[PDB]
Amino acid sequence: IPAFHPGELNVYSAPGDVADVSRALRLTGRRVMLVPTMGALHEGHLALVRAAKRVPGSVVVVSIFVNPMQFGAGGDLDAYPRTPDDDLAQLRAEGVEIAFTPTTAAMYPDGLRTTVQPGPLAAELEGGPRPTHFAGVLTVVLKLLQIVRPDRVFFGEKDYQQLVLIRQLVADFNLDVAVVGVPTVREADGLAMSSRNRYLDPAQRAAAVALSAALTAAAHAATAGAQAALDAARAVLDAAPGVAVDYLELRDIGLGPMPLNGSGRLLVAARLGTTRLLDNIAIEIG
Amino acid sequence: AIPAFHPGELNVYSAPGDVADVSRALRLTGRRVMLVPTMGALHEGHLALVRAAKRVPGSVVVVSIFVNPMQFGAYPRTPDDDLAQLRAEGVEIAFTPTTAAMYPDGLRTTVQPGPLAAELEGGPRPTHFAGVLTVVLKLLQIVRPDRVFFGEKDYQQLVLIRQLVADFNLDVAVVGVPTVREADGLAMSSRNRYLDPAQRAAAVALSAALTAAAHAATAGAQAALDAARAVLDAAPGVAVDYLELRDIGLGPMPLNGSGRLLVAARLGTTRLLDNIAIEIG
Ligand SMILES: Nc1ncnc2c1ncn2[C@@H]1O[C@H](COP(=O)(O)CP(=O)(O)OP(=O)(O)O)[C@@H](O)[C@H]1O
Ligand SMILES: Nc1ncnc2c1ncn2[C@@H]1O[C@H](COP(=O)(O)CP(=O)(O)OP(=O)(O)O)[C@@H](O)[C@H]1O
Ligand SMILES: CC(C)(CO)[C@@H](O)C(=O)[O-]
Ligand SMILES: [Mg+2]
Ligand SMILES: [Mg+2]
Repeated sequence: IPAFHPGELNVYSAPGDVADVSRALRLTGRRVMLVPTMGALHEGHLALVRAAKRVPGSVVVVSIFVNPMQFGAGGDLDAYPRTPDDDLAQLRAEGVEIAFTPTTAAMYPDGLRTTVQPGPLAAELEGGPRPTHFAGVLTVVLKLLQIVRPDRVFFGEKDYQQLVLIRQLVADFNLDVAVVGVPTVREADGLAMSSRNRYLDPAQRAAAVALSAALTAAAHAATAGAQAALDAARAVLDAAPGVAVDYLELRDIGLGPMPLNGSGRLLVAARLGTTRLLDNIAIEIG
Repeated sequence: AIPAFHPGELNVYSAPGDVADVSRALRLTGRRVMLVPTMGALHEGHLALVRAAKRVPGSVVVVSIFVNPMQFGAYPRTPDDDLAQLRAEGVEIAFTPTTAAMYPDGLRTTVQPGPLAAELEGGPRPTHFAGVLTVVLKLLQIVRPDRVFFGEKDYQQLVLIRQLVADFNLDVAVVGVPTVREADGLAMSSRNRYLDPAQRAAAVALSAALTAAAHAATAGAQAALDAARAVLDAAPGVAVDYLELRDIGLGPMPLNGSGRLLVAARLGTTRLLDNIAIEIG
């Protein structure tokens, strides 16, 4: 067991160190909670941390690892925001006891060898133009789950397709962990918090409110049916200056091979300049 | 409530959730869970895996019996007899799930093996090892054993499972068990039942070629290869698919040192495989 200081933030980079500490804690009765992140922490991540912290007898592990495998090109990987010092400052302020910060070499000593092949959902929506993105996400999450062996793992609803794919991973591989989805944290005007929001200039920040406005308009319009909901959302997006919609789709909640029937999810992706923003909302039809 | 478990008896569970709960409960009580994955039709080869698991102090042996559709190209079943053999061996847990219980959502998320899966046995069956690693990963997650046992006869399968464990950071020890052989050296295999007399006599060439190579190896890699090739060339009706010397992880064989020699051949409609440790020099 590496040194562990209860009540303080303990940072471990070696997978073996966090694995040993987690096992030891689990053996003494504490329930290990895992919050996987790629760093650049904001209030949305803190909500995941808080959800984890409130589980009785919990010890929280926040992993910070910008996973190369889920980036389609080195350019995107190099562009990903990195603010390590602020991240750890936020974790200490939150009372987090463990941050797991592995190196790329420790996670991929053999490059891409055995990997996770997601189901068909990975080739749609976000996966359409980025066919290997979700295999990258599921492979790293599977590894993080095996290293930490948490009782529960927390993900934000903002990246809803990712959340669904992780539930598929857990069910399909018989993983003994509970997946907890946490509601999206939003700015005062409705904008979904995201590390990519820092790339919106003042005008784009103003126009970006259209995504959340379109989704909530659609959710209330839905009493009149799917067409009314989608058209309300389209009208709001169309009134927004400089917002180029990638997709706007209403799907069954599992996003799978099932038609929309009562409870659904409305998902949107749009570009403001070079920044691609995502958002989604629960929708009840009729 | 945890399902019933009667020590010293053969406890059979078909529900993944059930064997998962019992295994977890037993691990807590001071037992080390050993997993032996099988597809039924048990013979002495499987029994060697079972005995290997039983030897571990404090062991509780879990033998899974599941004909995995995913590893078949897109099979003998003797349930009662298999369970009798396990009972005779002192095995306490048999896990016998249905295809629907293992694949409730069909093939959705699966394991994609590294490039080794496309070589050797992967040539004729390119989706075979994805099927194997997917079901083995699931069995490891359901049973959570301390050690998992596989026969060295399927060496490439053994190596790919070692890759799976390392690559996904699985906390389990993979144990390779030496190949059980008939008196003349033929690796035991359920498929040997298909060989007619002439084919069964010719089939001794695989093991004879490997052992000849292992001993010829003091003279170098080429000598080992040529010796094995000569033995196979002395047998009629043996269509060699491959004869390769690789390092122990199945990469390229080093200048000298340890390695593995693998062979596969077709005798009529039956494909046979075998392999052996080789020390070069
Ligand atoms: N506004 C928000 N509310 C709740 N959870 C959020 C959130 N934004 C992100 N998350 C969650 O935080 C976890 C880590 O995601 P990250 O990609 O590290 C941050 P990000 O805000 O999504 O940056 P990004 O826009 O560059 O992808 C995910 O489970 C994600 O869904
Ligand atoms: N002769 C042998 N010695 C040791 N282990 C063996 C063995 N033959 C098979 N095994 C092991 O038994 C397990 C189950 O493999 P199976 O394919 O189900 C049996 P099989 O005898 O190889 O049948 P087959 O001829 O239909 O391929 C594997 O771990 C395999 O390597
Ligand atoms: C789940 C995750 C931490 C895997 O790297 C990443 O995809 C993210 O930030 O959501
Ligand atoms: Mg994200
Ligand atoms: Mg076999």
